[PDB]
This record gives sequence, structure tokens and C-alpha cells, in this order.
Amino acid sequence: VEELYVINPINQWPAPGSFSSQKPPGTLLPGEDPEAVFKQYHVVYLVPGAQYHWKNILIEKPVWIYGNGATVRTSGTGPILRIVGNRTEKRDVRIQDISFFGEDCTPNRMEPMSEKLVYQMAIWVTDMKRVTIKGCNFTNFAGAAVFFEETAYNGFFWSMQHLITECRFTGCRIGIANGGRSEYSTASFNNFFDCQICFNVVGGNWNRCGNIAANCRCVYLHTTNMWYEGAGGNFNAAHGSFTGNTMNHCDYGGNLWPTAFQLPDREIQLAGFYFDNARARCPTWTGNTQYYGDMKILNFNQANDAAIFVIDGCALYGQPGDTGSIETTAALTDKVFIQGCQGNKVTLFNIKAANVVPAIGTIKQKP
Amino acid sequence: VEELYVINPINQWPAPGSFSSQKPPGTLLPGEDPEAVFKQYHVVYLVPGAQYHWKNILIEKPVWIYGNGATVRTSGTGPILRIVGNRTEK
Amino acid sequence: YTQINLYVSFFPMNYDTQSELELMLRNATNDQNFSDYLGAVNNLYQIPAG
Repeated sequence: VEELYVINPINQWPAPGSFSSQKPPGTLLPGEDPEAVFKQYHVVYLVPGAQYHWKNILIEKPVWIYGNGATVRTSGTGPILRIVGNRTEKRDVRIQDISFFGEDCTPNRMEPMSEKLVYQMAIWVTDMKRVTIKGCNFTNFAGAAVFFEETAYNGFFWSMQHLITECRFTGCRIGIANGGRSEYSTASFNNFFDCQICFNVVGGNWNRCGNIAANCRCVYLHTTNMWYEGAGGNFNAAHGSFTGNTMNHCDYGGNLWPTAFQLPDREIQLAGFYFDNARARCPTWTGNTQYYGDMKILNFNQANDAAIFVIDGCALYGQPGDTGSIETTAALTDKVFIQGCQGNKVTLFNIKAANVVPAIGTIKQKP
Repeated sequence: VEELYVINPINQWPAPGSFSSQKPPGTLLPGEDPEAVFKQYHVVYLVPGAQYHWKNILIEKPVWIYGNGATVRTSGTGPILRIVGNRTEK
Repeated sequence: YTQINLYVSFFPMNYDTQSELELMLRNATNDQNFSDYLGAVNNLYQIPAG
């Protein structure tokens, strides 16, 4: 404990080469450039309970990031954590246990959406397959939270099996966004809060099986010419599932976002379920709870008796005035059915009495 | 950084027993027989981003396998990772 | 380095004063002796960190 070994003096030699490399086995310290570490390893651990600062981290090879309770902040116009792939990757990406924050605090919910805010996301996957976002916390994003782009693929290779589970989204303007042709992936049990749009749906055939959206203005947006389409845009759209979710307090109660949204072409009035696309069909709709959540069924593909929108096993429950009301176009009265439902006394705009079983709600007409 | 401690010569003794055991705390290296490691530990970590090759790994006691992005390949007619239990395992 | 020269300076002593001075300094009892001002032996012993 005192080290009394004797020593001889140095003999004025040139000293031999002493090196102290391999100090991280696979980890990533704070204040270290992540682009040179993600290139070298396959699994990158992070320091437990650290405090990072990332901006435009380009990832080309699929790596796994165990966050261990890390905190990644950012500042600037770039996204965090840009994931660009090729078609030929056998490995997968798993981003796990990280709390992504934004360049905000109690975000500017009165500022309109524009081209300036479109690059304020935290994960932007270009064409990487089999990504996984598991147990994360995304706060205060002026643009999207994630955005899954996909370029033009061929040969019925629908694979791209993504998972977005167990996440917490607070204050993000747009939650899970997805580009066109981003088909057949799941996004469930993500607890939304204080978001303007929970799902900016462009790609179809998704599966949403447990998400909770409290105090959010919109949950399911699908129009023509939204934001966040990417290369290979609005094609083969809105075919997903939407089962057992929760969208309480979208119009009355504790909602804070405004109703206008300012799309790149026009402005529209948001609802808890806004849908307007003549070329796309409607998702399945089971087990969803709505307290004071509006629905706007404007246009789908009913052209040659090709689609019928059916609400099954859901709650409606909007009493005061027109809060939580369901709005349909008068040319779509024969195709919107509600079979199996519970409601307080909710305003139904342009829905026939024989098309709804059991007989609930107030039936009005909105010319 | 150069270690100029002096040294005396060895005295032609039989050397005392030097051992270098306990090199894995609980891990499992590639190219190591997993049946002798799953018997000893309860939680078995794996090397992150490794490349394994398993075949007919018999497991009797309940263990946990944290893979950490490992890759287990196989070749042959046997299953991977045979899990045989009893009724009495807590 | 481009060019490097050496500059000494000869004191212009008289030649009869010179031949008396060199004849005394060729003698073995008049050897010029010097001494290091520092006068020590360097020994640098390694101390590890901590």
C-alpha cells in the first residue's frame, strides 16, 4: 500500500512505444463524435444516466444503441440521428432506452406549421429495414418525432418490418410520421400527450393496437398532399389497422392545440379522426375509446361499392353541443355504418338512423 | 511507463501455484461449450455483436440469456437450444 | 541551415610579450584548469502516476 520497490535511473535512451488504446470496449463517452464509433462497432452502449448532445448523426450500417437511460439533446435545424440504408443489409437497428429531447421547452403551439419546421425530427430512417424504437421518451419537437421514408421498391417486397413500442410523446407537433410505401409495420402502446397530430399517416397497412392519445387535437390524419411524404409519396395509402386505442379529449376538456394546421397546399380544420382521400380506403376501427373526440369522414373510395366505413365496438360520448361529433359528407351517408357502439348523446352529422345499431346519439344534418 | 524496477534471479525453486481463473464473470465467449456455462450461472450474458454456432444445447435449469445483439447460427438435424424442464422450478 | 561560420578573435599582442607568455604556458606546472559551475550528476528516477 506504499510501493517501496527500488528504482534505477533512466539511461537517456529513446523510450519504447507505450500506447493506451482500447479504452472503450464498445461504449460511447459524452463529448465524443458518434460517427466514428457507429462505423466501427455493431452494438454501442451508452453511459448510464449521461447527458449527450447530438446533431445530424449519419448512420449507414445497422447498429444497436443501448441507451441505459441516456439523454440526447440537440440544437439546430438538422434532425438527430439520420439513418440512411441500402437494400442489402442483413442486420437490424434497435434504438432503445434513450430520452430524446428537443430545442424547446413548453413548445410554441401557436406557431403555424411551415417549411422551416419540417426538419425538426429525432429519427429519420431513409430506407433502412427492420428498425426498432423501444422504450423511448420524445419531448418538445416542433416537427415530427419519427419519420419513416421509403424509396421506390419493386417485386412485392413488402418486408420492412418496423416496431415502435412503449414510447412516450409529449409536446411533439407530429408524432409517428411515415412516408409513402412504408408498409406493414406496427406502432402500439405509445402514450401520446399534448400532441397536435399523433399519426401523420401516408403509408398504409400499419397496425396500431394499444396507443393512448390524451389531450391531443388529432390522432389520425390522412388527406391529399400532407407534410412528411418523402420520395415515393402518396401511393397505396391508408390501409392499416386501428384497434383498441384511446383518443379521449380531442375537442373539449384539456386540449391546447389550435384547429388549423396549414398543409403545404391549403389549411384544414383538424378533428380526432380526419380523413379525406378519394383514392384510399378506410382502416379497421375496433375497440377505440372516444371522449369528446371529433370524427370527419370526408371522402374515401366508395366509387363502385368498393369500401364501407364501419365503426365497431367503440365509445363516442360527446354531450355538450357538438363536441365529439361525427361528421360525414352528405354524399357518403350510405357508406358510413356504426354497428356496435356506446355513446352518451352525440351529434351525428349526415348519418342515417337505420345505418347505426344500437340507436344512440343525436342525428343532425350539416349541408 | 518503462518499468525500471530491479529484479533478482529465480532461485531454482519449485514455483508456487499461479492460477488465472474467473476470466468470465458471467459471460459466454464464442467457441465455448454452452452446456457447462448454463449449468453454473443463472444469468448468462453474450458478447455484443458476436457470431455463435450452437446445436442441441440442452438446458435443464431455468436461465436467462441476454443476447446483446448476438447471432446464433446452426447446421445439422438437431434443434437449437433444447429446453427440458421439470414441474418444480421457481 | 544555409551557411554556418565560426568567429574567433585574435588579441593583437606584441610578439616579444607573446613569446614570454607562451613559453610559460607550454610548461607543465602552468596547466590551465577549469571546473563545472553546476557540478552534479543527473539521475532521473521514474515516479508512476498516482
